[PDB]
Amino acid sequence: LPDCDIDKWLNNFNVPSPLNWERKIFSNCNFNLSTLLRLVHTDSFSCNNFDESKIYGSCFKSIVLDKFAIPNSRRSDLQLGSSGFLQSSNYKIDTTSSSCQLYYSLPAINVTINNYNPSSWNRRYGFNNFNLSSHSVVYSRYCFSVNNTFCPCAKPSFASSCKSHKPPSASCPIGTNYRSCESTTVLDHTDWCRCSCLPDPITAYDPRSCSQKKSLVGVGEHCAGFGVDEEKCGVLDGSYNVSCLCSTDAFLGWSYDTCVSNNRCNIFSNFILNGINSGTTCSNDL
Amino acid sequence: KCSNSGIECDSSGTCINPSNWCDGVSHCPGGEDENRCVRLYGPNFILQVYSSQRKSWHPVCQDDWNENYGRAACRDMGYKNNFYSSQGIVTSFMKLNTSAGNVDIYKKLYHSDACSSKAVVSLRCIACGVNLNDDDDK
Amino acid sequence: IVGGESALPGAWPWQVSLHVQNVHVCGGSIITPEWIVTAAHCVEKPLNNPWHWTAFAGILRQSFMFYGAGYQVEKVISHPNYDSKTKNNDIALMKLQKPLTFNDLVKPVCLPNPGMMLQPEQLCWISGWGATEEKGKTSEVLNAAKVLLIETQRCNSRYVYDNLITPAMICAGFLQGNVDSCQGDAGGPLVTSKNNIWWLIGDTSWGSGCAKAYRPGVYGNVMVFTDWIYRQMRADGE
Ligand SMILES: *[C@@H]1O[C@H](CO)[C@@H](O)[C@H](O)[C@H]1NC(C)=O
Ligand SMILES: *[C@@H]1O[C@H](CO)[C@@H](O)[C@H](O)[C@H]1NC(C)=O
Ligand SMILES: *[C@@H]1O[C@H](CO)[C@@H](O)[C@H](O)[C@H]1NC(C)=O
Ligand SMILES: [Ca+2]
Repeated sequence: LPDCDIDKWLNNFNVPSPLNWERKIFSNCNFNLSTLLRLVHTDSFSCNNFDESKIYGSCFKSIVLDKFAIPNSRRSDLQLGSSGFLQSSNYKIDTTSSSCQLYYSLPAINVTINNYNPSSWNRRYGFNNFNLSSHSVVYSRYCFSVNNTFCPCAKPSFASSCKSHKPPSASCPIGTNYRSCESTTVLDHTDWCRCSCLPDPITAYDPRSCSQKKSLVGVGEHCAGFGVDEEKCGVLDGSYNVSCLCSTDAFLGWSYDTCVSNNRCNIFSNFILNGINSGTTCSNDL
Repeated sequence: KCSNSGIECDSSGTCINPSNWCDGVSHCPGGEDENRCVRLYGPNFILQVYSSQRKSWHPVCQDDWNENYGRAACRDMGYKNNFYSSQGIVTSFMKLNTSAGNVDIYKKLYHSDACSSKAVVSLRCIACGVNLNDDDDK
Repeated sequence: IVGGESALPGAWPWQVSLHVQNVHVCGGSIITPEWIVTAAHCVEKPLNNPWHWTAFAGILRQSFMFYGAGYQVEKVISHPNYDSKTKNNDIALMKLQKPLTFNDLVKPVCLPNPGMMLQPEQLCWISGWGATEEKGKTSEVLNAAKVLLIETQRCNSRYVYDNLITPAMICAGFLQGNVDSCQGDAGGPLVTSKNNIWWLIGDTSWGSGCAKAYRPGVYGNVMVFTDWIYRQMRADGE
């Protein structure tokens, strides 16, 4: 009986990036597809594992809507089955379900992009916000996951004993292990310290020592977090009087690009069709 | 190695009665008699189930068949929670006893002589076999 | 591969490179996000420790197979009837610790079904990073070539392989040679196309030389091993 109002949700001027893509479940309502594509500035609307003509005058259990702004240089990544950065590290399109992809746009003058890091462990150790220009759209290139016991700082007691290659140090939160380091000797040089995730988790010579583990996003998931250069978490000769905190530029593997072309911000949207010919999410097109 | 004794369990030559193959109870030492009872036949993925009463393979009726049953057949074949496609497709068959309870999937079906849907079940448990579509060169 | 051409991205998305101690040794074929079909002689002791193996998918060049771009192998299962002297039942499964992510570059190949009704000389494809010539080194780029199925009765001839080809093996290639798998292709896919679907009909097993006359390639008959593969995957789900 109530209206789905999908167009109003797709036309909200607070548009997220692919990193923090938003989802709205539409169920138990009535929608007009033909007016939907009219009310939004539709560029393209195709369907996969489903033929579009069978949406008109049909009922579904629910219609799941994912949306995010499109970085202009990364539009090709949204092709189904692409190995690009967007689907590897931000939003993986479900290619098995009955879906439909919708490309549209909003007037750039009124759009405010919301770049937000969804990683809980990125925010725990220093990441606040992206201070980027307006209409810049963040996308991650690589994601890294960690256990709950993670901390990127070396122990202050270990660092103090380093004669060479001393790592930055600080105190880690309670319940988290310190950065795995090791005092080593080579030739006559003693107390040559060696820590993990070097040079950085992206190009780590030995990824098995780095607690930060590469992870591709799956369907319905968000980015696990940016890899952090652990040589930039904590300060040199940092004591237990200093909380473990990484600088802003220690977070790696992410870029950005505007969504504005022809004075309009381009937006992507993924439709999920659940239970065809079953449910109370009906179409009024007939 | 079990010609004059039954069906080979493949567990070092152990034999059992053919009537004990896929009959619900594990007789073979490694349960080999109750784990390969569902298969996919031919290039069209025709779902088949070994019957113990008749000691042979037979297609599956589409009567009352849904996705959950196809996923139960895919779990029985070792694909875990993987599932791709399932539809009907054009003589001993296996009709589907709905009131079968919490029994093994190959036992939820009984042997019959015809399906009321006229179509048998085609099942694909995973999306495979697709590559680059080559070129248009003559 | 001897006599093949360089492969393009996405042409063979099931092909994987199996490294032991970060050196390519054998190939494999993806069948599920976490299961890979390969050869049992690749994982004879002491190479049966799954901690030593890493799998590289979607990457076509060996120099682009940096440690960490590969997936850690969790389990290795050789066929329990594998005979190293005769290379009989030369089939093995590998389970990945983390499932793969499928896309245009990484896709599974279909396991063969009973009643495929293949032709006596069905056109097939082999692929792998094996040497491009006999006694050669591991090729950098992924190669692939066209081979034809050879009837086991012909392959068991006294002039080919004198009754050495068992029902657990199949032959492919050419009795004149020139095109064959080679050193480094073991466990790699032998695939054919039917009903617009690619099927894994064999895994690269053994042979005499590479691309020599009267010496075609021998491959594990994956159709025979189909029951064993399903039983293994069924038990891991537990
Ligand atoms: C966009 O912003 C302009 C200037 O602030 C304002 O006049 C206009 O009404 C806005 N657009 C909409 C659709 O409200
Ligand atoms: C941390 O995560 C890794 C992922 O490889 C896992 O092996 C390990 O058990 C986890 N826990 C600890 C304490 O390392
Ligand atoms: C279906 O299974 C139940 C449970 O064993 C049994 O009582 C019933 O007779 C079966 N019906 C048919 C038609 O096979
Ligand atoms: Ca039994």
